[PDB]
Amino acid sequence: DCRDMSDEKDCPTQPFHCPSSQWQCPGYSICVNLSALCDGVFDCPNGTDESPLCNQDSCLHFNGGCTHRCIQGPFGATCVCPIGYQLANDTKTCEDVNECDIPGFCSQHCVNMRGSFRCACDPEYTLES
Amino acid sequence: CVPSIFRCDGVDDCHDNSDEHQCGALNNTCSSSAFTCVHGGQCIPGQWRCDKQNDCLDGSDEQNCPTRSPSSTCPPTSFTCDNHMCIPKEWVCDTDNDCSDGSDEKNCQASGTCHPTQFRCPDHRCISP
Amino acid sequence: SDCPDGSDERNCYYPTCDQLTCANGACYNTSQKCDHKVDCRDSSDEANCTTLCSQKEFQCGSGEC
Ligand SMILES: *[C@@H]1O[C@H](CO)[C@@H](O)[C@H](O)[C@H]1NC(C)=O
Ligand SMILES: *[C@@H]1O[C@H](CO)[C@@H](O)[C@H](O)[C@H]1NC(C)=O
Ligand SMILES: *[C@@H]1O[C@H](CO)[C@@H](O)[C@H](O)[C@H]1NC(C)=O
Ligand SMILES: *[C@@H]1O[C@H](CO)[C@@H](O)[C@H](O)[C@H]1NC(C)=O
Ligand SMILES: *[C@@H]1O[C@H](CO)[C@@H](O)[C@H](O)[C@H]1NC(C)=O
Ligand SMILES: *[C@@H]1O[C@H](CO)[C@H](O)[C@H](O)[C@H]1NC(C)=O
Ligand SMILES: *[C@@H]1O[C@H](CO)[C@H](O)[C@H](O)[C@H]1NC(C)=O
Ligand SMILES: *[C@@H]1O[C@H](CO)[C@H](O)[C@H](O)[C@H]1NC(C)=O
Ligand SMILES: *[C@@H]1O[C@H](CO)[C@H](O)[C@H](O)[C@H]1NC(C)=O
Ligand SMILES: *[C@@H]1O[C@H](CO)[C@H](O)[C@H](O)[C@H]1NC(C)=O
Ligand SMILES: [Ca+2]
Ligand SMILES: [Ca+2]
Ligand SMILES: [Ca+2]
Ligand SMILES: [Ca+2]
Ligand SMILES: [Ca+2]
Ligand SMILES: [Ca+2]
Repeated sequence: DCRDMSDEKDCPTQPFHCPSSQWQCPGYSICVNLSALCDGVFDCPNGTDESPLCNQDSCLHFNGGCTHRCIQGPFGATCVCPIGYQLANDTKTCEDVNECDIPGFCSQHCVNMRGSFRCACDPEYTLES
Repeated sequence: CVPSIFRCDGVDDCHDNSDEHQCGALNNTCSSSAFTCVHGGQCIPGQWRCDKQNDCLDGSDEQNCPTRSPSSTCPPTSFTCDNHMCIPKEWVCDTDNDCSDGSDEKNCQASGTCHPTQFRCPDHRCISP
Repeated sequence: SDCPDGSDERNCYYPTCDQLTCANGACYNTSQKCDHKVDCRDSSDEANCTTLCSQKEFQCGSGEC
């Protein structure tokens, strides 16, 4: 509203929100690959990355309580969400990003699909590569 | 554990076939000149109804789609490119490489110069006398 | 094949049985499959019963970690 875009100069920010293909380190807003977890390297800043639970075999009791993938991360049961997906605040549930929600993701019509999207144009139009 | 969205989407994610065991709710009508998928009750454009790729979760689009003569050439109203891509003939000569190989533009005359009946300005523009 | 020339098994035929079978073609009762007793001479009964290795390890089809 303030034409210099300075009214919203102190507005809040979203979480560090590591990509679904990566993991986040508590207290520092830093990201490390999933491969880094449970490997013995101390990737996170103050040793937050490893615990002996890296062998507690939490996954087999019931897929960890997760829909797609379970990794025996430093905090026991940790879950992995595929590309194009996102993880709810419930540390277990994994959901599909509705890409159509962002305005202009594609030119005319957008249809959400599991971890993907498809787009369509009106009859006088066609779609490109 | 499966995300709540999947409970009613027509194809059971839980392999016990216990997702749509009691939901139903097929109460709405998709708009016309379009297609509603037999299971799950979703709306996708008419083009998706029968194309090499399946779209709805139920796959009912391609469940009932003929051979559609796969050996046939693309319609002659379009143009073909080196990478085995077919695009509308109007696109053959413009500013856009409508096919990744750029074989559409490759043949064009490469000159936006103005007719002698006009005047020429440096940035791709011509003006009447 | 206890003899390198195979002359132990070479002559005789084998008696028919069908409750449960072992990799070498030997038969054992149903309960025998997973009781931790080695019923199959080749241990093929117990081999598939339980996971033998931890998550730090990897498991090998031979019953090895
Ligand atoms: C994650 O892994 C990829 C592929 O091995 C590598 O290119 C990238 O640098 C890694 N990122 C981090 C933060 O370790
Ligand atoms: C650990 O935390 C301290 C503050 O308590 C910080 O100064 C330090 O840099 C951290 N360690 C690393 C490796 O960043
Ligand atoms: C976190 O879960 C609560 C319910 O426990 C929900 O109300 C809230 O919207 C969730 N947070 C976000 C950011 O979705
Ligand atoms: C199977 O059980 C019978 C008795 O019920 C016993 O005589 C036989 O030896 C058993 N078979 C084997 C391979 O131990
Ligand atoms: C026994 O276990 C091995 C290793 O998992 C597997 O290759 C084999 O097919 C199993 N055999 C039977 C009869 O289950
Ligand atoms: C953005 O907001 C989040 C909370 O939603 C955190 O406070 C984070 O530290 C903020 N980041 C910045 C750069 O202000
Ligand atoms: C259902 O869709 C049809 C066309 O298939 C019409 O648009 C109709 O008006 C719709 N009715 C409702 C109640 O959605
Ligand atoms: C393939 O489809 C064509 C029409 O598009 C003919 O109906 C043909 O008989 C079909 N053959 C098969 C095996 O489906
Ligand atoms: C294009 O396809 C048609 C059938 O639809 C004919 O087979 C025609 O011979 C083809 N043309 C070329 C050049 O291959
Ligand atoms: C520029 O375009 C004119 C017509 O606008 C003619 O096609 C002519 O061939 C061109 N001349 C040059 C110098 O390219
Ligand atoms: Ca590590
Ligand atoms: Ca999606
Ligand atoms: Ca379902
Ligand atoms: Ca389709
Ligand atoms: Ca073009
Ligand atoms: Ca036994």
